[PDB]
Amino acid sequence: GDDRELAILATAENLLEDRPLADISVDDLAKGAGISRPTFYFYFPSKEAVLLTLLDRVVNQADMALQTLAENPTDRENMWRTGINVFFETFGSHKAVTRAGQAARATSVEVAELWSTFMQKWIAYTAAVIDAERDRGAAPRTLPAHELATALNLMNERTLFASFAGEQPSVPEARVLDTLVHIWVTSIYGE
Amino acid sequence: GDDRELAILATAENLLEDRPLADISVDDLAKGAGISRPTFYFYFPSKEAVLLTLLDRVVNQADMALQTLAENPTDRENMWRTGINVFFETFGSHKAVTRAGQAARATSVEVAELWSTFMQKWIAYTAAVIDAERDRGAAPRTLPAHELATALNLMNERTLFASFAGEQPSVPEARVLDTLVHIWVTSIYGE
Ligand SMILES: Cc1nc(-c2ccc(S(=O)(=O)NCCC(F)(F)F)cc2)cs1
Ligand SMILES: Cc1nc(-c2ccc(S(=O)(=O)NCCC(F)(F)F)cc2)cs1
Repeated sequence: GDDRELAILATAENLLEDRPLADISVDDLAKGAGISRPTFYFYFPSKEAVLLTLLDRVVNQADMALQTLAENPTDRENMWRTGINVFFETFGSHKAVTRAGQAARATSVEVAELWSTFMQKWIAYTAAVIDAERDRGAAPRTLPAHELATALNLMNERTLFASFAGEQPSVPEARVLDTLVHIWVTSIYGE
Repeated sequence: GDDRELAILATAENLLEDRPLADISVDDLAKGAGISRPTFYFYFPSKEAVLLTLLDRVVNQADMALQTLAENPTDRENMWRTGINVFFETFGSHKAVTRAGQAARATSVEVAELWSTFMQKWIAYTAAVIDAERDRGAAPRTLPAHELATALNLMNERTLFASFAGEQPSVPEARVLDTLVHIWVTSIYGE
């Protein structure tokens, strides 16, 4: 059962579409995966270790997609658009996992640190590119890169997830990407 | 005891500096306010009704401060700076209440709706001013005002509270205001 592990993971993702993690139990994941509950414990310490793995696969997948863009070099607006779209698509394709993993930041120290580690990495990378662009004479030296990048990344976290969750207020899903790209391009190039 | 009510409210604010709401009990608020626990229930249904009132006073105070600016009319960068500073100062002066009321959005429907109501109001107001400025020929017609205003407000929510809570990553408290003002001015006036 690496089969059975993937089965447990797919079952968690499906059930998370319909209800929160506190509304799902181990017996539910077990049943769904076609195995007994003690068999479940061979794979995962708990429900929450399931969410953590689901979350970790989605963030790593966003992160790899971001590496892929990085290694293969278009106008500046589009470059930023393609980077942001990595997150809109990756998380937009896994809304139940995104939403539930963001809620679990409050109550799980491993979820909080997983998210926190990848944010620092995403911010460091955004700043490196901002700085690169300043090195080339294409963007002006205004805010420190690393502070500008931190506010931009935290914006996208809040706005993407608000859109995906249908929160009031939020930008409509169909408008969210253009909205973010406009703010990134004007703040990075203006000033 | 409107005295006793204010005493209960001050005691909650002080204890929230040192620990979370789940670490505070009614007997703690009672004791702190110099009254018995059944006397506490005359004032508040629960601990959480206390947080809700504390939160509601801070948001209304931010909101009034924002009305005050509105009724008395300086350059555009500074106008935005003064608006954002209302939030940085108001919430910055009540960090324990801010932080705990943001955590309570997850688990309390009244806290969620209080926050949600004032966000719609803050966004509607930001858009009205963006649109005004477009009417005068001072800002270009780029994004729809109301979508640009929504992403900007959600940015400030996430970034201010991350700074106040010392989160990793976050912008340093001493840099957060300039960081936000730069992004607001370039995105509203650029493109
Ligand atoms: C072309 C480039 N894009 C990025 C880039 C980095 C991070 C983000 S993000 O803000 O949207 N990711 C962090 C917030 C999240 F993950 F919640 F979306 C967008 C583009 C770096 S270089
Ligand atoms: C000069 C003007 N400023 C505003 C203004 C409205 C809202 C905000 S906010 O984004 O910082 N408030 C909402 C987010 C919060 F409350 F969490 F800070 C800042 C300025 C409207 S007109």
